Amino acid sequence: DRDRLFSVVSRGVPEELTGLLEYLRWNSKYLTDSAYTEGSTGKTCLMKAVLNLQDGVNACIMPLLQIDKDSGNPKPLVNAQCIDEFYQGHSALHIAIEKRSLQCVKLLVENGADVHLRACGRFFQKHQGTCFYFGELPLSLAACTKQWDVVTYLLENPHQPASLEATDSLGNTVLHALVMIADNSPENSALVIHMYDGLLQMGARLCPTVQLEEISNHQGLTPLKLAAKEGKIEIFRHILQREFSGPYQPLSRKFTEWCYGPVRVSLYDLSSVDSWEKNSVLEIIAFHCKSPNRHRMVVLEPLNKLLQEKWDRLVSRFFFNFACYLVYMFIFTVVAYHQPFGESMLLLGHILILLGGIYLLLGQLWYFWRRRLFIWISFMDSYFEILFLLQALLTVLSQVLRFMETEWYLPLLVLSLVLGWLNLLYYTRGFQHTGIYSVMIQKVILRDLLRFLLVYLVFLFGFAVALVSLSREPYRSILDASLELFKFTIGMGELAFQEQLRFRGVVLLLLLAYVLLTYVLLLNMLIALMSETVNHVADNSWSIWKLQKAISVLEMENGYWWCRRKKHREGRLLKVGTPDERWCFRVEEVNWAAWEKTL
Amino acid sequence: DNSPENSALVIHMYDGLLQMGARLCPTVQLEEISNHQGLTPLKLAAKEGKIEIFRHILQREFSGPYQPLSRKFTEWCYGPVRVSLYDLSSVDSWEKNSVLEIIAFHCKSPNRHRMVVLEPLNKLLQEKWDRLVSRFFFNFACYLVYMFIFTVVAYHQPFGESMLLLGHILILLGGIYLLLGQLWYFWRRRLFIWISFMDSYFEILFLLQALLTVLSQVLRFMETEWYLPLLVLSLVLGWLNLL
Amino acid sequence: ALMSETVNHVADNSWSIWKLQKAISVLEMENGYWWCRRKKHREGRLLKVGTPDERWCFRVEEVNWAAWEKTL
Repeated sequence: DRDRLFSVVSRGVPEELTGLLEYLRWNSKYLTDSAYTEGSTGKTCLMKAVLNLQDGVNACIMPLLQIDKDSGNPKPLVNAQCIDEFYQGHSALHIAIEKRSLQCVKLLVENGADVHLRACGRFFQKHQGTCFYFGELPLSLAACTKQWDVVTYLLENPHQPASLEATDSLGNTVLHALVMIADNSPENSALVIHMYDGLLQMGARLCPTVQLEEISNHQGLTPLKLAAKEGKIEIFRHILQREFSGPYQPLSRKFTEWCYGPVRVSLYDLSSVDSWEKNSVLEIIAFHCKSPNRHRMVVLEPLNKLLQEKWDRLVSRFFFNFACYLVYMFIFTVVAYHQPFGESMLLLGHILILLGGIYLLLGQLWYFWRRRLFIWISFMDSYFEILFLLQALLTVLSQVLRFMETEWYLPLLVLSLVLGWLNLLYYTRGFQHTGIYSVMIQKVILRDLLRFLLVYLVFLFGFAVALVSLSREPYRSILDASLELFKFTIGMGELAFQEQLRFRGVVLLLLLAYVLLTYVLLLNMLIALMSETVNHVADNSWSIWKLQKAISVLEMENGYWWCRRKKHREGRLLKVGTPDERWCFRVEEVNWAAWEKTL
Repeated sequence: DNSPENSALVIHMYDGLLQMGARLCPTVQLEEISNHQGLTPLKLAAKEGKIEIFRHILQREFSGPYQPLSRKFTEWCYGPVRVSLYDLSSVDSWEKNSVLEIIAFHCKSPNRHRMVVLEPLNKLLQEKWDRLVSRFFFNFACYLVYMFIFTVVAYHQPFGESMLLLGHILILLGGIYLLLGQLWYFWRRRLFIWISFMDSYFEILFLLQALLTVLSQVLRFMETEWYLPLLVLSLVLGWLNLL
Repeated sequence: ALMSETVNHVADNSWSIWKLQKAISVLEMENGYWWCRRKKHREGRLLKVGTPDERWCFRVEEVNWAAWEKTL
């Protein structure tokens, strides 16, 4: 194929004469087919042809169409040679629509355009390494690049339109591609929101029969659910409360229906309601989402009021469970303290403790079984919960060791007791503003104190071994020396025993060194703790508290395992008018800017 | 100087002078002439701590006839992602006195920490770290097991006699190895310690520990009673230096 | 005194200092162990690449949406 190697110029008579002289290499395409693969050039000839990149305007006079007409082979597919040359999953249509050139795609579609390009590869990341994820569809890439003209042409092609509900190998549609290219940068957010609304309007105008937002990918997520999971805020917020006026009103989600004054009622349509449907947006944000800004995703407007209503409805059961746990712990403390008519009371108390431990263990096991994905990904977000399980286990274990008539049951019983008293703090997540500062501590303390305590224990054990080495030839065992070093920070074991084999001075110097290391570690503790406090109390704490409340209300809404899984009642506001009847939720908000804008 | 007016003046004059030199004398590269200290203008900017001119020289791009004078190359862009082909004279490779070590060691500016996070140096250092993290963790594990052996020997010090003597031999060998390594490091970086060694004071601590260890064994080979304080001081210094 | 230089220290200085320490460490260990002499100083990053001047370079892929909102 000498034509491709000799097509360095834009266009001219050399291409025409080469094509006329070749004519399917004179009915023998052996060398033409050999050069059509990789090695001869390494890239497809169309790719090199389409980026002539003229300064004035990209021409359409290059021979790409008459060479295609001449190449009447059973494979007229406009793809990359050998299907993958460092560009797996790339075709001529993608590069053609990349250049923002209307002429090339306009003249190419009438040929074997072969839309729905489900190509092989899927290597490196997503589909290709240096290829950003755009959906592996022509119209998806066209929409992702903010090119209205090519999208419009593809959606109403004269020969065959490209279906808007098309899907790739991953299962995404074009909307999902926009969702995953919806990074929170203001320019990208504006681009994606504009393209999303425009594409919804185009789909309504062309194919109103099928709802575009109800198509789920292979993971089973709608674009709203996808935005919730991926942690995108701008596009998720827009989709949650998008309003349209005129013929596009049914496509809208909220409904500013009534306004008797500065207060106006918005009728937010919600597909995030739990109701009798699973995989709701609320649990997606609560459990499946892993973005660092997910705490802000439950305080926008409709979700905030929704969670407030759910909390106000379930606070009765929350306090009832808190009281039951408190009385159970009181009974457990009494039984542990009074453990050697009275014998009957002691035995019934032991039976009640065993029953409570079994109940908590079974509840924690059911919770873990129902949330296997959350623990599989990361269980550190709700570590308190696992603590409950541990406590329950120990309690049961204690009773087991009690039923074996052994002497070792008491440490297990006491460890349960102290773990349960520690876990009673779990119920501070509710109440009031008093929890605001008590919910953000567990996300930085557990990260800092762990490493700093590891370092402190390493230093303490080293110093203890050193003191044992001095005292060998008064710090007899390693445990005793470690205990002494732990006491030195506050209570000391100092004033060395006179003549300590002429090594009193080095021992005193080592003790002073340990004191300085402990003190400087404490100062580092304070500095590290205070470092992430100034930029944490603006709005993050309230968002974290709301997220914890949402997780708690979602967990308790499922009902106690003893009560099976109730019936999932309380469809909020049920059906309401606006021929589409969908459930909504009414929120009254006061704003005086309406009257200063809408005269 | 990093003042915005002076930075703009110097960058404009620098690009204009490069263009004039290319137009008049393209035979010889202007940026390859080194002063008596042996520093190119890029290396000079790295050492003196200037950021604006150094950043500009590191990633200056030109279009047209001045394209060869440019350093980066925005060559390909398949979408929002574009690939920049940063030319680098800061590569260690087989050449000495690279820009990386100039910023790391010879530079003394208070803002030098910002000079390794611009764009090309940041990714370059990330790649080097990802390549050398294997050896870093291997050395960390070797040091940890050496300190475990040292702690065991110190604690159990009065088949067992053979274990104790081989442990003492291993401790002496490790102390000698660390001492020699620290001496080699100091010899290779005599200028850094001559100017200021307080930037990497941890390193000198290692030397001290090693020295004490060897000293302890020396006092052990003299059959004296004073070796134990030196051995214990080494031990605690090594446990501190594990940080 | 300890808290005085903490408020104006955690914006970007800490990350720069950490990167500087990592750079110093990787430069030091790249020379190789003295027992292994000074190795051979391998790993020329990306080696030679086109653009009659052939010079070694390093490729970095960066994402920016401002290009399409500026370069139509």
